[PDB]
Parts: sequence; structure tokens; C-alpha cells
Amino acid sequence: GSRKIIHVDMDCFFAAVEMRDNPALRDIPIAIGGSRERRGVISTANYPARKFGVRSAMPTGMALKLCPHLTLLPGRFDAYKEASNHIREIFSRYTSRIEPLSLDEAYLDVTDSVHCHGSATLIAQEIRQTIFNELQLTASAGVAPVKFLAKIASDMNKPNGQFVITPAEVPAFLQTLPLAKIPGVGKVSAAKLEAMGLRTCGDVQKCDLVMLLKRFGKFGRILWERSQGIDERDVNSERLRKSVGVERTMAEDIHHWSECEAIIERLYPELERRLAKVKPDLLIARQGVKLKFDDFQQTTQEHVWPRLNKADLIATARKTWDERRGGRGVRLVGLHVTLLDP
DNA sequence: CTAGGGTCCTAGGACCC
DNA sequence: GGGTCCTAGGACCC
Ligand SMILES: Cc1cn([C@H]2C[C@H](O)[C@@H](COP(=O)(O)OP(=O)(O)NP(=O)(O)O)O2)c(=O)[nH]c1=O
Ligand SMILES: [Mg+2]
Ligand SMILES: [Mg+2]
Repeated sequence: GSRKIIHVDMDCFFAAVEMRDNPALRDIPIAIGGSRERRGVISTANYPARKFGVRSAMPTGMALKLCPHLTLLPGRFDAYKEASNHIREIFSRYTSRIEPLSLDEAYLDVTDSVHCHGSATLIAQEIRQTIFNELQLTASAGVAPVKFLAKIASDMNKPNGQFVITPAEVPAFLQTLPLAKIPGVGKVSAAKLEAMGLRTCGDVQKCDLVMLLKRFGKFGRILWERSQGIDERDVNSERLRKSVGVERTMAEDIHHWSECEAIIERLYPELERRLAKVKPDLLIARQGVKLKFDDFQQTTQEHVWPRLNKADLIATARKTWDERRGGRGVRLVGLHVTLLDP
């Protein structure tokens, strides 16, 4: 009853696209990210930049201190999206069981594929090659009997590599695996687990399910399952986007509502333009706003509303501004929309 | 010195029976 | 007394 799941993952996806499109960035540390003055962070970076410690989600200010010759690129999301469409169409040549997770990665369920004599190892390789031959970018891949093990495996031979985990290899692979490597166990959860003596899946295997359920809820059940290789989630392939949001972080904290409203006026056309791509009639389920203050607390207020409407967003923003801001500076304003169900 | 695009889970009160 | 919706917040992913 064992299935074959491939996880494909582009190498330094945005950076790799920028070097293809301008070879001059090939051997210099580059990074896609807002400038220091724009208070931005690194989206991604190439390997000459991560040699210096540059990571995704790092404040640009901290990147430039580690890597003073970093080259900041603004990013060209149409170029990234075109490559994403291309790779996904490459996936289609092999199976329709494709669940994309972002521009640059997808799960594939190749169980009932008889490409490459049903070898998932050689299907994964034949996709990386091909991506290489047709897009001049590289991908890493992971092959395992379940989703999360396949995702972990795609980082172990990154860049331009892959890694296979057979069911017979699963128990030994699990035994020393830090919990934080499990997709969905982040920093906060890992630090709680660590603080009661749980670091690896082998640790959680010595744990009672009931206790984990009491301490963590459904997350505790997830944690006990994954700790044993149990991950029965199917590769979906028909997930649909449920929301679209637009938010902006100013270079300077705003302190006056005239500043906020002017920002909303620039945000709204963008949100409308993007909603129309997926809902021409702008018919929606809910709309709302987001403010992030200078103490980094953030708040949203949204409500049932039937159609993208600028004035109600301005209205509810003004309300949020007055009712919850306490004279703090505001670093970010965002608009939001929850899409209708079908 | 802390982005912007998202997803999913939780939790109290409203509302319903 | 038990479901289901509404909203806010937050952990987490890319
Ligand atoms: C994690 C992350 C990613 N991104 C963008 C930029 C990345 O190029 C793209 C793919 O995300 P990955 O996690 O796959 O990292 P990567 O750049 O492709 N490097 P890697 O996959 O080789 O580790 O998605 C961001 O903008 N912010 C992020 O935090
Ligand atoms: Mg990647
Ligand atoms: Mg990825």
C-alpha cells in the first residue's frame, strides 16, 4: 500500500532567475529584498551571499552588516511566475497529481505513474533535468512514501540534487530527526518542545498520545503522527486561493490619519486590479484592513461585505486608527479580502 | 532591526434548537 | 444543554 511522493523545489528560486537573466550576478553575492531605507528583508539570496550568513527573512540591515557588497535586487514577480508556470507544466507531463505550495515547489504523487518504469527516483531526476534543459535553472527533489518526509528530503541534497527515503529507511531517518525540521514545527513550537525535553522524533515516540493531545491539541496529534512517519495527507491538486491582500511598509512611521488615508488610496487600485484577475465582478465574502504599529503589535478588522469597496475600507481603517493605536506610530497599512467559497 | 504573498488553528460570544 | 457562524489573533509557510 505504499505510495511514491516527490517534492520538487527550485534552488534559490528568485536569485537563480536573476542570474540566468543577467549572468553578471552569477558569482557576486546578490539578494532579492527591499533596501535598508525601505526597512525591508531578504526574500532570497544566492550561494555567494549565504556564504556570509545571508538568509531568507533576515532584515536587510543585518544582511548588509554580514555582507557589505550584497547587491539588492527589487525582484520581477512576472519572471518568477513564468518560470513557475513552466515547471508546473513540466510536472504535468508526468502526472496530474500536482499540489503546488508556492511559485517554486510542488508535491507530486507518482504512485500510478508508469513513467520511468515506475521509478520515482528516475522520475524526479528526469524532471530536474528538463527543468535544467528548458528553463536554465536547477531544482532539488525529495522522494519518500509521505508528503513531509519527501519535503525534508528535498533539502538534504540541495542545490541540484535529490534524496530518497524508502520505507525501510524511515525508522532510522526518524530517530535523530529534530522536530523543528518537520514542516509546521516552527521556532515557537520547537522552543516549547525543547523546554520539556523533546528535540527529535525519537523523543516524541517515547511520548503518550493523550498527554500530547492535552498539551497541544490537534498539533499534538500531528506531532505524534509525524514522529512515526505517519502522514496520510493526500496530494490534493484542487486547492483554490481563499484570500487576497495588499499591504505596504513605509520607510517612515506615519503618525497622522491623512498619511494613512493617502496610503490606502494608493493600495486600493492594486487590490482591485488583482481581485479582478480572479473575480471580474469583484464579488467577495469579506473585506478588511490591517495596521502594524511601531511596537510591532498588529491588528486586523474585517467584516462580511459583498463587493470590493474603497470607502468602506477607508471607513473601517479610520475606525481602527482611532479605536486602537494609542498614539503609536504606524509602520504598515494593509487591505484584505476573503473570497467567496466556490 | 525586523516584507509581502498566503494557509490553517483556536477561541469566545452570537445565534439557533 | 450541543452545533455553526463571526471575528481577531497568531504560528507558520514560501
Ligand atoms: C522562505 C521565503 C521564500 N521567499 C521567496 C523567495 C524564494 O526564492 C522563493 C522560494 O522559497 P524557498 O523556501 O524554496 O527558498 P529558495 O530561494 O528557493 N532557496 P532554496 O529552496 O534553494 O533553499 O520564495 C520569500 O520571499 N520569503 C521567504 O521567507
Ligand atoms: Mg526553493
Ligand atoms: Mg520552496
